Amino acid sequence: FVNQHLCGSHLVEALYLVCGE
Amino acid sequence: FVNQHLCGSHLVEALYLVCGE
Amino acid sequence: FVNQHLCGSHLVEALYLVCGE
Amino acid sequence: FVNQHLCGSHLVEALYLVCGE
Amino acid sequence: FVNQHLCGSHLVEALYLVCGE
Amino acid sequence: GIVEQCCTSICSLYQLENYCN
Amino acid sequence: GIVEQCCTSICSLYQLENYCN
Amino acid sequence: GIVEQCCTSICSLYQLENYCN
Amino acid sequence: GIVEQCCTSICSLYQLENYCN
Amino acid sequence: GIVEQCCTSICSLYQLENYCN
Repeated sequence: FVNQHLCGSHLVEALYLVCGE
Repeated sequence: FVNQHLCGSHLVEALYLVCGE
Repeated sequence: FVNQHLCGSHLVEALYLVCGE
Repeated sequence: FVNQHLCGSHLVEALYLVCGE
Repeated sequence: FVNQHLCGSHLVEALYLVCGE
Repeated sequence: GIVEQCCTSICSLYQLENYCN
Repeated sequence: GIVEQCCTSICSLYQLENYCN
Repeated sequence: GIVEQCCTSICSLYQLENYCN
Repeated sequence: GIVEQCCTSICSLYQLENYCN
Repeated sequence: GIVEQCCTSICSLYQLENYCN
């Protein structure tokens, strides 16, 4: 689940999701 | 499941989905 | 769970969530 | 649980939460 | 539990909370 | 799942979801 | 599944879905 | 899950969620 | 969970939550 | 939990919460 809404300059988003840890 | 709506300049989206981890 | 709303210059947020510790 | 509302210059907040100590 | 409200110059607050001592 | 929406933007996002099963 | 919609855009997206069975 | 919303911004966010199961 | 909201700001936040289970 | 609110400020805060269980 990742909701990203961008309306600008240089939007850097990093999502890492993992189960089993 | 990936929903991408772009109306701009240089839209770089990377989706990696995997089960079995 | 991370809610980020940015409307400025140089927004650096780092979230690390993990269970099993 | 961390609530951060910033409207200024150079906001450096470091949160470290952990249970099991 | 830490409540910090700042509206000035150079606000340095250090909180360390731990139980099990 | 992830969802990216960019209007007047240059977007650089990487979202990776790894699930148990 | 993935769904890309670009109006006035240059879009660069990579979406890879690997499923158990 | 994480949710990023940037209007007039340059955003640099890294959100990583690692779950037990 | 963490929640960051920045208006006219340069924000530098690091929030790490490690939970038992 | 911690909560930081900065208006016209330069804020430098470090809040670490370590709990038994």
